[PDB]
Amino acid sequence: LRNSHGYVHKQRALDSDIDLQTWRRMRIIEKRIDVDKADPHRHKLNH
Amino acid sequence: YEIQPILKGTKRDPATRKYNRAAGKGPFGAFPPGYRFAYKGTVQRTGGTTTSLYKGRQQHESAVAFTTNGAGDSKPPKAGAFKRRLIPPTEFRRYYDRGDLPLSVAHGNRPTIDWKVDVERLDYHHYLPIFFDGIRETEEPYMFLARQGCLDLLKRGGPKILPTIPQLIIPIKTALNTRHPEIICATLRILQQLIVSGDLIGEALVPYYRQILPMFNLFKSRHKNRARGDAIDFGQRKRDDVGDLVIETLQLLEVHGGDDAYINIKYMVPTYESCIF
Amino acid sequence: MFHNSYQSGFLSILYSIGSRPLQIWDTKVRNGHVKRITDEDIQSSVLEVVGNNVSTCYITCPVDPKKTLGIKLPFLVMIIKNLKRYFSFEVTILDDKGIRRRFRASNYQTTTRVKPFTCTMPMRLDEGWNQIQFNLADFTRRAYGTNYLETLRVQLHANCRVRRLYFSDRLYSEEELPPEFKLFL
Amino acid sequence: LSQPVSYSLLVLPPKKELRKKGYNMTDINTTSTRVHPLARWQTHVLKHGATYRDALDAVEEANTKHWGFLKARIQFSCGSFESFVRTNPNDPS
Amino acid sequence: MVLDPSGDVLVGSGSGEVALLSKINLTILKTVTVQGSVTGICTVPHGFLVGTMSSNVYLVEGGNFRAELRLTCHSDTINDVVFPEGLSALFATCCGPDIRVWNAASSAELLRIEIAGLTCNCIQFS
Amino acid sequence: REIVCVQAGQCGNQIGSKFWEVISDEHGVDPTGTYQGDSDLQLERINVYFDEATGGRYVPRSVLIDLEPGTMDSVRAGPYGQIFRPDNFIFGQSGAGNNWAKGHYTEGAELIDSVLDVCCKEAESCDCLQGFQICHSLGGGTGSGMGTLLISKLREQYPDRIMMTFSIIPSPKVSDTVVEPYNTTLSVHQLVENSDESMCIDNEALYDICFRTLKLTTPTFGDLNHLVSAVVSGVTCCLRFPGQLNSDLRKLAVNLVPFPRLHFFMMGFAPLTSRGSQQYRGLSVPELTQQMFDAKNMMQAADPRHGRYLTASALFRGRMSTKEVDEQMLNVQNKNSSYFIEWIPNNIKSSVCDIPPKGLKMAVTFIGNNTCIQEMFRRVGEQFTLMFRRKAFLHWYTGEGMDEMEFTEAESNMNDLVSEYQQYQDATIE
Amino acid sequence: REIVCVQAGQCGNQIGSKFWEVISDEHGVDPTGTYQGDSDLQLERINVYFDEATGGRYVPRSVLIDLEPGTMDSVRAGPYGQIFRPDNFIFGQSGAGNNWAKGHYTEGAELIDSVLDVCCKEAESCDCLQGFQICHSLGGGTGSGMGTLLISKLREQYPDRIMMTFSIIPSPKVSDTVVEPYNTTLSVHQLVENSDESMCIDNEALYDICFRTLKLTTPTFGDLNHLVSAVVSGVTCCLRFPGQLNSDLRKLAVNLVPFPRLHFFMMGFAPLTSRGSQQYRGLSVPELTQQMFDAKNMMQAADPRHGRYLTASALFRGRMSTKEVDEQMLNVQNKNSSYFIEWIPNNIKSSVCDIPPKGLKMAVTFIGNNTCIQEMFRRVGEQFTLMFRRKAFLHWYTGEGMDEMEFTEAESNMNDLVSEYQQYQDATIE
Ligand SMILES: Nc1nc2c(ncn2[C@@H]2O[C@H](COP(=O)(O)OP(=O)(O)O)[C@@H](O)[C@H]2O)c(=O)[nH]1
Ligand SMILES: Nc1nc2c(ncn2[C@@H]2O[C@H](COP(=O)(O)OP(=O)(O)O)[C@@H](O)[C@H]2O)c(=O)[nH]1
Repeated sequence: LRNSHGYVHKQRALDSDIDLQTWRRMRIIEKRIDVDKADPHRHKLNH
Repeated sequence: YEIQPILKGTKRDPATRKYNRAAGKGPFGAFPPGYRFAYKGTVQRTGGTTTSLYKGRQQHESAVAFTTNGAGDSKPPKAGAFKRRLIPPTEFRRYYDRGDLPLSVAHGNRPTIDWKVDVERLDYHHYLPIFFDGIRETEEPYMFLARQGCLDLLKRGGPKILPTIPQLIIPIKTALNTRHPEIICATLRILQQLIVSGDLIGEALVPYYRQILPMFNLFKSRHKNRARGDAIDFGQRKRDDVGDLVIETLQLLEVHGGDDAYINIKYMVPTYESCIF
Repeated sequence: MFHNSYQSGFLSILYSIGSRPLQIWDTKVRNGHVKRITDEDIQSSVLEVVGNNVSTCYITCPVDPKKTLGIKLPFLVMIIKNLKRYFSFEVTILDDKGIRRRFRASNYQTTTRVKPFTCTMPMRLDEGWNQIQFNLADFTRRAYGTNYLETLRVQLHANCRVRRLYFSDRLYSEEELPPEFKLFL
Repeated sequence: LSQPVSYSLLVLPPKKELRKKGYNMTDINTTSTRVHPLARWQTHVLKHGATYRDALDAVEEANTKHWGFLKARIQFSCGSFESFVRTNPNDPS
Repeated sequence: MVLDPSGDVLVGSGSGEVALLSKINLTILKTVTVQGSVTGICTVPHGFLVGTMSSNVYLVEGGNFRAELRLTCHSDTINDVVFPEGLSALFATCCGPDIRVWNAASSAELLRIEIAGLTCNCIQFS
Repeated sequence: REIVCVQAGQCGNQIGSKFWEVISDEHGVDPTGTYQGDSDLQLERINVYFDEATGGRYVPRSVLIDLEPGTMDSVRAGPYGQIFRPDNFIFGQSGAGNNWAKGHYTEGAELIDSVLDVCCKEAESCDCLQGFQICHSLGGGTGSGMGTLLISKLREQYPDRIMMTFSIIPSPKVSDTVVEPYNTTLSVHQLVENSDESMCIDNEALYDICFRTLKLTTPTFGDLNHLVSAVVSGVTCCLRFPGQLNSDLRKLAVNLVPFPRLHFFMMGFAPLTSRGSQQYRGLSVPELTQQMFDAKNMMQAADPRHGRYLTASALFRGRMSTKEVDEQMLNVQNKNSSYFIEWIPNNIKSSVCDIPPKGLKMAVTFIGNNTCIQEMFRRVGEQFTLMFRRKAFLHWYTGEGMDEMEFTEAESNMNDLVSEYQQYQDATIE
Repeated sequence: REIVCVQAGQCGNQIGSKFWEVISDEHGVDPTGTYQGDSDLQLERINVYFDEATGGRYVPRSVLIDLEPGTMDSVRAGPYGQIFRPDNFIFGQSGAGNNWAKGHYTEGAELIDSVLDVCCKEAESCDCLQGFQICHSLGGGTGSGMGTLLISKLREQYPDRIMMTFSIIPSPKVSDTVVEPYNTTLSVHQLVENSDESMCIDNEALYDICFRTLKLTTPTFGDLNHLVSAVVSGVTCCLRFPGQLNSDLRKLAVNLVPFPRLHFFMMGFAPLTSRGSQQYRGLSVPELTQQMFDAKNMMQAADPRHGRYLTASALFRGRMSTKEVDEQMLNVQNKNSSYFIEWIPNNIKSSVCDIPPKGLKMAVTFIGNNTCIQEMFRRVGEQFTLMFRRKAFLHWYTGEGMDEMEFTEAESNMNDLVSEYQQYQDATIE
């Protein structure tokens, strides 16, 4: 449910047990409790 | 009704009884056997009269050391680094009571040990560790006999003292661990006597700083000089100051130790300063 | 303080013998102690200033920080025994240009440094008992190029045994000193 | 029967601050029941073993502690209280 | 030497200090200092009374041993008494090294002059 | 300005469950704890009853205490039970047995330190603390004993706050427990010293509310506890919403209590009306005032016609003019002047709040201080004297350890309270 | 700056297996050795623990030593076991017999040369060598004896590098082995001379962590080894990821150890919390600090309330503010000031790292140097003195060849360690 840098992804996780409402809850909570407006290590992610 | 005298610091002290359980007996051994919820009124009636000048009196009870409210005025218990400890039993007492020792006390204004056999022929391997084991005693006549015999044996010994050094470390360490300041002073004085009594002894004691010197660190700051400022102390003759004794003993150990005693002493006591370089 | 006194020959303000040796001195002692003890080498009473921190434990003169000694004699002589440890002392003087200057000597200094307020210098002590003769006028002339008028503060730091501190108007030989000033082994 | 539980104190600010704000040092004595505009109430908690005697001792200690003090109040657990005042203002004892 | 109702012993010293000693091991529990050598200890249901050689009588409370003074008297031959010119509410007396001024209506005293080691003989008002 | 609630015993826990349902509904909190409300006005004062948890969640500032967990297990299993913080449930291992001495002395002192620890943890977390609110019955065992124990401890620890209680009291006609007079007398003795303001409810009065006013065919304890939850949430409504004339628990106490022992009040709530009748009467301030003073709508067995009002307070919810409120309170005081104590020039305080409860156009809650409460205490004291002369069931209480002097003191103090009410009822200017 | 790991004995091999699972997961290495990670930050410091093989594969710089191959066959069969280089498994042909003297003198000197050859081959391959890391138990036989032998040899060959150990120590309540006091005393004697830093863990503390905090119904050694792998991987985190305030093993040693013998530390790890409770409390710096200092969560039997802190260290992982860290560590130091040694003005060092452990938003590991460790050594010395005075099992050790004087030396050295701790606890400013 999280990447290496500790963020909560964007899209639905495959075979996830939680519903969409709790996913939106977790996303908004994590955006509330962040200390910076963006990840300072975005450029080092690969896919 | 009954009265209880203070009875402290006197001829009859129960303090000296708890330590060294073997003491207290006569010249011979022990004698043969045969010789609810009561009402207390209305304490408070403040209801209906609340006001801002009131504030809480109870404020719960006690405090936990690492809770949210805090530790309050609580303090941890003392470890007792300076608390006096029990004196282990000594081989000197057994050998003296049994009757194998060739010395006896000669009374007088300056006490002196009368020796029934010439000292130079004694087997120091058997005797020197036994006498150092008697330094720990705190009851007459064991104290004077043991310590004066130690001094006499060291003074007249000669070249045979040197191989005895490995056997003397345990009595030296056990004397210092008792945390009795007078025993510490006697041990330090005898150590000062031992260091210079012969040759190549200081170099032999360098590997054994790991066992002796730990007790030096604890007592290097204790001082009896309670006089204020420039007042002189008239009890200097007794040499009962622990700190001066331990400092001068450390300096003597450095001087007679040899090439690399300083690093070992520095590793044992941290606040030391070199006396040579 | 000594401004209105008679100042000629020898003027001494410290002496271990007496009812109140530290009468005109103030003590600032932490992690240390000061006391009067009998010395083994010379068999007489001496003062001892010993502490774990050199800077913290010291004795000053005069007691009130706003007072000045006002002594015009050029030389300062000390009687100090070295204990193979750290030791330092200070003297504050006044020149004819009206500037208060300090002279600090310590046995662990490496290089001499001269500044408009301070001149730090190394100092070495021989084994046993030592007498240190200090020339304020020569040091002032050599350091600042300015004449010397008076001293107005004396300090002493741990660790060192002391018997007497006195001023003199010139150097004296061993036999020219009065008996009470000369030390005997 | 009842025992004291707290004591209340009314004090004035220090003399230099009172002069800085602009209020006169004198003319504090008056026959009216009203108080100075800068007098503040503070309260303290007594311990369990406290009685009338040591509470009064604490009040006297507060009286001799600092300048700018004429009012006192000792509160009991029954809700009652009594007041202590200086007979002569700006004069202790 | 006077015993309290509880059983403890009171003491009085020549320096003027009053202490309370325990009946078990004779250790100090409470102490008060008053002026004058203590000669006489009394017992009252709410406190104690202490009398001194300088004719001072104090009243102390057994709760926590605080002292207050209610008596002032001379202790030697009184030499002279005078009145001021035109005033009668107060008068001055001399005795030993002391000069005192009393209030005639209430028998109180508010003044004292002491020169130790001397004797006053005659006093007059300007 | 936040209140902390305590619920004790079976009655207290059951009433509390309905109260927290009503409060969660008014602020739009889902039983999962998620905010689902429909106006910002709901959120901006949510702190008054809820504490804020980190994520999407809210937690209620309440301590639950009981001696056997059966009630707690039933409420925790209920539909809103999840909202409560698990650490807030404090319980023992054996019941109070409806005995005051057991509840006060043996298991009370065993639990009370853990209850005080939870109450202190909750209190010291507040940025500014308002009074405590406690619900319990007086006839029970753990409710009476541990409630009054905790009240006494909180009054020692927080003497400057307000202490408010809601309390259930024995009906005059049928007992629910054989030993009610002892437990009631001892609890009233404790309360009159400790409490600042106390409201009393008879289950018999709620039965008469249900049968006469709402004409319910098959009422259940959920309805009685809903009526109670309605009045309790109504008294505090002005604390937590805007209005034209704000009011506060301390200001209510200052206006209601003339003397510190006279702090026992009657309660009522007005827009009660049967499903058949609502077509016959539109809401208006005169109608609310008429229901407000009708003894049919009052939650105690004593009737106002045998006593006099010292003071009363009315809190109005809804959009309304101040002129009709003021003039209605004047007209009621003028028309019924013999029932109002004459040495007070105006007995009624009014307050107005803009936001009514959902689905009602307007509402008022009524609090009344009337001397007719003395007859209830007189009846309880009579039954106590009847039981004590014969030492009725006394061995249980004496076997736990109580001194009989406690019983004689509590009876004497309550008897002096009835006498004091009777003297002020018949007082005159002269 | 690369570390070489050594795992010795059964406990060491199992903890090592769980550690290398945790580390391979954190850097996204498949158990086949293929990199499958999702950020460059994972790759850029892989050298610290891994050596590079030619194709996909990476190999971990670790030596496994044991006297009977049963454990090695179990770890090779484990889920990450395949990753280990076959030549790195060193084993003998007969067991340690749970005897320290046997493990140190007879099979130790027989095997040690092949272990030293492997350790040198691994060390001399590094471009710059950082400290060694060793895992073993002190109560066992080959773990204690051969581990301390190898430590002494490595300290002879690399005296300027760092030597770090994690060590398992006997519980105060139940023994797993009868001869534990001898093996523990001799091992502590070896460690206090040879080691730079030694961490001690009680299995009893891990059981209490699991049962009270995690509420596991049936915990297993896999859970205990996960807790250990968590702290072990936390200490090294600043070596291998970026951060706002970098830290290093040497900087930890320099700030934690006031004097060279006082290098034994207690451990804890903070964000432990049950799945049921997690919904009620979000992670934040106050919560982590409060849990971090609660003695319930600390991994030693000694309790801080009986001692005083000389120094402490906290390593934080995650994106977080420095202000909150500084003000919390100040507030904790101020409120409990009697439990902190007064001749050091601030006892706690902080450090902050950007990259948390996978699946946690934030974490902290705590290292503490506390005098209450003296109680453990005193207890071990007591049990040793009870056995030695009676020669309880000494003939086994003497038959291997040990002189009795070694036991008295080791006892004396531990007793002096206890005395030194006691003296520094009661020191004062004067
Ligand atoms: N109104 C109301 N009264 C109740 C409720 N539950 C119990 N009671 C009453 O409270 C009294 C019993 O007290 P109880 O709560 O059992 O005391 P406890 O055993 O100490 O908890 C009886 O008069 C019951 O009728 C309830 O939910 N609502
Ligand atoms: N924490 C932990 N302790 C263990 C583990 N395996 C064994 N122990 C403990 O270590 C001690 C046994 O030592 P052992 O490793 O068998 O010594 P060896 O025979 O020399 O390898 C006992 O106290 C066991 O409880 C493990 O996986 N984790």
